[PDB]
Amino acid sequence: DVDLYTDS
Amino acid sequence: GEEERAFLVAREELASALRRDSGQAFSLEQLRPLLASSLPLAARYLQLDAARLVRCNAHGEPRNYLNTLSTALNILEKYGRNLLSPQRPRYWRGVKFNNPVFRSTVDAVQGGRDVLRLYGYTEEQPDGLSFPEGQEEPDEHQVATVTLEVLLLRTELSLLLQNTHPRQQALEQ
Repeated sequence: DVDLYTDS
Repeated sequence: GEEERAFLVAREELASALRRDSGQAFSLEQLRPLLASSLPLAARYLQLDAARLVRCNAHGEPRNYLNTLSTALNILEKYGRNLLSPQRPRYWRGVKFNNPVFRSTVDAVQGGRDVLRLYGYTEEQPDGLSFPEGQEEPDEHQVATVTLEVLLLRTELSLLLQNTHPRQQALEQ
């Protein structure tokens, strides 16, 4: 899945 | 009067379904009652500020900004369905402004971050939005209501991009 949260 | 009643019954019917199965796809038949309602646009969206989201992002050509808006809405819909999924993703409690996808899709539109606050990302920091540490879990009823209107509005913009909206000359306003 695609990361929509972390700043990194 | 009776038009508002038919509208709010279909509204809760899809929102409840989306609360049972967060990954539940909806067809245009199921959504036609909300799209085709005679009610004005301002009255068919109760959480999402649809009037502003459309007008305040009409820059350049429609083929450009209507795709830019549809994309932000598609991602926002995922933000909503994620909070409803039986296994919420890790880090679901906060969204940081420098996240690549959010920056280049959601943050790129005026009102995108306002939709996150509707989901429950109310606490603002200089690096992003996040849920209140006190709140244990999402308000399943509020998330589902917001996701449906995001899903719905994106659908209206899709019909216009296909040029087959029930009242296309209307939203031309």
